[PDB]
Parts: sequence; C-alpha cells; structure tokens
Amino acid sequence: APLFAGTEHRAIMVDSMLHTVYRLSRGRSLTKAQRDVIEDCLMALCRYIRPSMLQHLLRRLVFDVPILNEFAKMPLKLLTNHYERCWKYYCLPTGWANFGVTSEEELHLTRKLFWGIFDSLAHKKYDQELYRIAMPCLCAIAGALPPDYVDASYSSKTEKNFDPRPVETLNVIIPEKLDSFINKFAEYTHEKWAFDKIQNNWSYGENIDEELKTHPMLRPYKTFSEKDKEIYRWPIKESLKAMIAWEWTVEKAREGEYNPQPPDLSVVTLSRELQAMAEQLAENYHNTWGRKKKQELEAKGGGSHPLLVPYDTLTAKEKARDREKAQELLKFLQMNGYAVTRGLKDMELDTSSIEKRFAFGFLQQLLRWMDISQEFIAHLEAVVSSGRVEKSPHEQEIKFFAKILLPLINQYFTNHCLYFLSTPAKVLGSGGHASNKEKEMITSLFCKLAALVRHRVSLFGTDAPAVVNCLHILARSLDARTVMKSGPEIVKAGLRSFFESASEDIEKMVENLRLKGVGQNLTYTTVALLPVLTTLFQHIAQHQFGDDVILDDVQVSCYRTLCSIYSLGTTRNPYVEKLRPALGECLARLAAAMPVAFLEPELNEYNACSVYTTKSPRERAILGLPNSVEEMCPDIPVLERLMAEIGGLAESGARYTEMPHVIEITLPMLCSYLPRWWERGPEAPPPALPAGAPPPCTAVTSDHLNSLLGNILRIIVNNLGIDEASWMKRLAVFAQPIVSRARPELLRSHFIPTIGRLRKRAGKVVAEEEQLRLEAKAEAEEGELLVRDEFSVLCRDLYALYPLLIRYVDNNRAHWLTEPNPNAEELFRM
Amino acid sequence: LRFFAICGLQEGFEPFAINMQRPVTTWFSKSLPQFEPVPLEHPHYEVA
Repeated sequence: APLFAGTEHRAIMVDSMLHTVYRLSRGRSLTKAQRDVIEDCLMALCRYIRPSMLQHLLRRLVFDVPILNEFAKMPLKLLTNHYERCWKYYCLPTGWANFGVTSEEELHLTRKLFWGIFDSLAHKKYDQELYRIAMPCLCAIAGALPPDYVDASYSSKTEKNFDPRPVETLNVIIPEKLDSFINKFAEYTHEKWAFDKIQNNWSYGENIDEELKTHPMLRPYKTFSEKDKEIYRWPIKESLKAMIAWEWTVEKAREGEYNPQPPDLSVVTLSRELQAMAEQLAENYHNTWGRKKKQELEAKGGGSHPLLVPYDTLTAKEKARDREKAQELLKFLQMNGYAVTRGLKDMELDTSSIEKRFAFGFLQQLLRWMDISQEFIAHLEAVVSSGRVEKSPHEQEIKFFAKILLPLINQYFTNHCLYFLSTPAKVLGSGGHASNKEKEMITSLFCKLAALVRHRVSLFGTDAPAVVNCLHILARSLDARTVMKSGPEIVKAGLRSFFESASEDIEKMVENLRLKGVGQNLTYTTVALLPVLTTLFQHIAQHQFGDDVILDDVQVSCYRTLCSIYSLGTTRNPYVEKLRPALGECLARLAAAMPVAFLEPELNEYNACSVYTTKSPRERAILGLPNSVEEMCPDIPVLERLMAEIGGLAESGARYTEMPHVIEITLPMLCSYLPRWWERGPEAPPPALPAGAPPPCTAVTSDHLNSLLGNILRIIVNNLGIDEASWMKRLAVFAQPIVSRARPELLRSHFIPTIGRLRKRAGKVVAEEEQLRLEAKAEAEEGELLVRDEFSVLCRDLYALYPLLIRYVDNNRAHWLTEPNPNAEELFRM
Repeated sequence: LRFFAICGLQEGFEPFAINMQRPVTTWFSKSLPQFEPVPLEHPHYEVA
C-alpha cells in the first residue's frame, strides 16, 4: 500500500482500482474472512492515496453510506480515518502541505455526506454498534468541513441502487403555441447540429457515411425529412411535456424568433433562478438518460452503470453537457418569450451566505434538538416523579441526544473555537470569523443546555459528565461581548436569566451549607454550576469581556454570587471544609472578571461600568438596589482593612487551621483583584492621559501587590513543615500572577530567609539519610520511612515555593546580571 | 550589543563577528531581472 503515494500520473487506474475493491467489498457469497481481507486492503490503500484522488470514491460513498445498513459499517470507518488524517486538506484555506487544497465539489460531497449520515442516524432506532461506529465519523467530517463553507449549489426544498425516474411526459399534453415554439426550436437544433458538422468539415451528400463525410440531411429545414423533422422535434416535445408536468408554465411573453449556421443562444443568459430551473431540467434529462442505462442493465441481466450517480453527486464535468442542453432549451424559450414558473421558491431559497454557512445550519439543527430535549426531559422528570413508565416514547431521542449530539457538540466546538470568538477587527482563527447570528445562536445553545441541566443532573445520570463538558466547551466558545452589545433581546434575556439563576442557586447552596431539594441543589451546584460558572468567569476575564458583559442585571447577580460565597466564610462545617477550594476558585475568577472595584466603594463615583452610574437614581429603585454602593452588602471588608488583617495574620504566624477562609477564599480573591485593578488604577501605563482622563476608580499600586506577595510568602513559611498542607499547591498557583510586579527588596526581605530555612531542612534530612545508611538491617529499614516522609514534606514545600521563585527570578535576572548583586549570589548558593 | 550579557554571554555564545578586523560583507536580493541560462534541472522548462 505505501507505494501508492504520489501516483498522480496514473490517477485513472488508481481510481478504477479503488472502485473495483469497493465493489468487491460489497459482494454476496463472500465469507467473513474474505470480506475482512477486502476491507483491510481498502483501508490500507486509502491510508496512503492522496486526498485529491479519493474524490470519486467519496462520490460513491455519499450515495451508499446514508442508508446505514449493514454494509455501511466499513465505509464509516474508512471516512473517519480519511477525514481525521486529511482534515487540513479540507479546512485550512491554504490546504495541506504538498497535497493542495480541496475544491467546491469535494466540500459539497463532504457536506452531503455529513447531513445524510446525521439525518439517517437521527431517524434510526438506537443500536450500540452503529452509534459507536458513526459518532466518530460525524465528528471527523464536522471537523473537516470549514465552519463558514457556503454551498454554491444550495437548495431548500432538497427534493429526494439508484433509480432515476423522469417525470411522466406522456401524461401531460403539449400546447399549440408551444408546438410552434418546438417547431422553431427543431429548425434551430438542426441548424446548430449542422454548424457543428461544418466545424467537423461535413458535406451534403445523398448518402450517409463518415468516411466519405457525406450526409444527406444537409438540406434546409423546409426540405428536411418529415421523419427526420419528427425525431429532431420529439426530444423537445418530451422535454417540454416534462416541464409542464413540473408545472413550469411557459408562455409567449415577448417576441419570438445548405449553409449551416448556429442561431445564437449563449447571448441570452439565465439569471440564477432560471439557472436553478435549468439545473432541475438537466436533472430530469439525466433521469431519462440513466433510465436508458437502467434498461441496458436489465438487458445485461446484472451489473452497474459507472455514471449512475445522481446529478448533484456528479461534478461539473459530467453535469456540463446536460446543463448546456437544458440551458439551450430554456434560452430558446426566453427568445420565444416563454418563461418557466419560478413561483416563490427562488426568493425563499435566496436567504443569504450567512444562512448558508455550514455552522449556521449545524447550530440551527442543534437548537431544534435542544427544543426536543426540553420536551423529553420534561416527560422523563414527570415519569420519574410518579407513575413508573418504562415505555419511554422518546427513548431513541434520549439515546441520540446523549450518544451523538453531546460528543459531537463537544468535539466540534473544541475544534472551531477561535472561529466563533474572532471578530472582523481581530481574527484569532486561521481564517474566517463567525457572524453575529452564529454568535447569538451559540450563546442561546449554551443558555438552553444550562437551563436543561439545572437541578436535573441525576436524570441524565451517567451522561451528566458529558453534559457538563459540553457546557464547559460552549462557555469557552461564547462571545459574550458581541452578543450583549448587539443581539436579540431574547438571547440577551436568556444569558441574563442564566446568571440570575446561578446566583439564586449559589445563595441556596450557601444557606443550606450554613444550616430532598437540599441534596438535589447541593449535587447540582457542586457538580455542574460551580465548574461551569468558574469556566465562564475565567473566559470573560481572559478576553476582557467584563467591561461589556457584567453590567446592570448581570452585575447585580454577580454581586449576589460574590457576597454569598464570601459570606460563607463564617461557617466552619465539615461540608464547607470540603467545598472551600471550589468556592475560592470561583470567587477568584469572579473577582478577575467583575468590572467594579467592589473592595473600593469609596472611589466608585469614577467607575463608568458600575450600575450606580449606568442606571439613573430614578431607576435602581424599581429594582431592589440600595441607595449607596457601600450598602450592596457590607460583609466584605474594604481593601485596606482586608490587607491589614492578612498582614496581621501573617505576622502573628497563625497556622492553616486558624484561618481556613483567608487561605482558601480571601487570598485567591485578592490575587486576582489586585492584578486586574492595578492595570486600571494609578501607577499604570498612561495611554489615556493625553485626554482629560477621569480619576482612577481604584487605588491599587505596586505597594499592595508587593505587600500581598510578602504576606503569602510569610504564611507559607509559617505553615512550613506541616504534615498535611494540601492548600499550598493551590495557593502558589493563585499567587503566581501577582509576582510580576514584585519589588527588588523582596529578595532579601523574604526570599533569602525562606530558601535558607528550606536548605537547612534539606541538609538535616540528608544527614538523617547518611546516618541510616551508616546503620544497617532493622536500624536501616526502620526510620527509612521516616526519612522518606520527611523528604516528601520537603518536596511539597519546594514545589510550593519554587514556582513563585522562578517567576521572581525571570523578572529580575536582567538587573541581577547587568549589575552584580550579592543577594542574588547568595540565592544562587542556596 | 544590547542584550548579549543578559542572555548568551554566560551560555557561551560568541558574537558572530567578534574577532574580524573589518565589517562583515553582506549580499542582498536585488530585484533587477537578469538573463541567466535555463537550469538543467528546472522543474517546468526543458531545452533540447
């Protein structure tokens, strides 16, 4: 098989081989071992043949696979591997290296394959084998298709072992005006065909013979034989009766129009709608043509016509001739005034490129299936509550939604993530940016799925992890800025309701923890909400969407969430002792995202994002907002008091037990609040100073960050050596972002003594190791676990501290090396 | 050199022209079309 790479120069024979092997694979009287051998050969070939050379095999597969019968098992795997390997050749505008780039026909075939498989699987009954074999195929094809690919031959009606049956021309009759038209067209057809014969250098001779180049019908249509007239007029009679059966009412609207000459027809051009009409007419001609080939197949008694693949499947090359024939017929109709009936199909197909993008249709289908999800989840809830029903009238709907859409959604929006986040101004993806409608649709999908899952994790059961993962992916792919700034009120209200419901659920969880529905809510919030909400807040913070998303009602909901999570601090229950980490991470992300200095209410007058500024005093009372920003909730201390308390604890040298809340929630909140508001407070890059920049809404300076980092180091030193300190790893990660603004005196103040203590401990444990090695037998075996545990705790402390040290070094290496520093030298020694 | 000391000096990298009496000569891609013999291995054109 490998030798088939780079065989362009015999593509015809390679394609013939592939078709022969496929036909052998789908064969009767073939034992299972033989069939396995054939399938292995086909897959091995396709693994190495260039993607451009499998176009015809794809054209056959697009017709075969959708059936999803038993034979469809192998083709599904073949397509899965092909697309997973050649995804670049189809997706990337530049294409795969040295293999070229896809073409419109191949993209069209891929899209038809995807949608055919999708529809067949949706309508088919559940089957584990088929679902497991098909889901990867759908994922691969979706990942291969460009998100914004627009099908040139797009259709809305999408009417309909190939059985080409043309409309019954004989049934309908032929009008007499159109009979006159047909006579004129027959004269025309004789004239053009004789002009082509002239191009072939034909002559008018009483006998018919190509070698003599004599042809007795090179005589004027007046003298053209009546039988010959009849046979040159019959094709159009049949075609026009086909059109009448199609209801393409054609009428004499405008004026109507030897030496062979071609009457000019290419002069008149069919506008897009009449071009589609001619495409349908050419499809009908192809139907008659393939019916004749069928008749030949019955004459043979068994076989297959190579070009029996439908018109849409055919590439433009084979289409071109029949398209030209239909085009000529309609062109003569136009020059004879006769015009086909376009009805409303044309402008109900027109839509637009945005509605024709692949991503658009995919998201539309996903939203429709989400609507179906609402219905059967309601039914499942009703039956589970009471009245045991094992019928599950939507059973296959549940199985589809849980086994196909969820993995699909996950993989698709993991791959095409930048496309949905790119904007015309700023394109993050390789190429292309999602339209506003697509962004709104993905936002609505996220909101609807979250609402579906709310308080219903058990119902999904084993699929709940999958639903949560899908929610994470959508949250990371959501373009909240654009959706909020310009989007339908429905979508905006959906997102606002998501945030409001999240705040309510967090409040209920907090009160329950402070001490049926209780267990349901606790499980829901601790499994789906908190992770998903944390991911959403992290996404907003990373993309700086906070100044655009978290406003007005969303801002109020974020106040409620923040204030409840922090207010939970006073509690000391064992359940809290387990939930503190997740709550702290969520609070850190929320602090990184929120656009108001909630720890500096005094300077809130200058915040243009605060609700107290965006809304009017007349408003903000129609809601429950208090008169003063300070009164939103006073449980959280102001920045100065909070910093003073943290410093006091660090200096007093308390242990993790005495301040679980500070180490788990408060400190992670500050490690995100301070870096964010430093950029927007004084002592910041002043690009806005040229203008009359309003007073900064905050007072964060490098001093705050330096003090916080010193306090964190002091706290870690205080808790240094403890047997169980699982919180250090989280604290170090949370404190990493704030190191960049550390001040040079920090080295000697904190880092040198800390690493000195750590070196001393390492030396002591090494000495114990040496003493054990000096001893032997039980003396060596005993205490060996002791030294191992001592090294374990030492490694924990090292991995808690060095991650901070490295960042401090990376930012001060330049200064240390430029100007010698004895403190830096001592740190090197340690 | 503005950052040689910061990164490369201690790693043991030497400036490209450290011990050359004279500045290094350079060549540039001049965009003035010129006639040259058809390469004997040209991927597209063959002369017999």
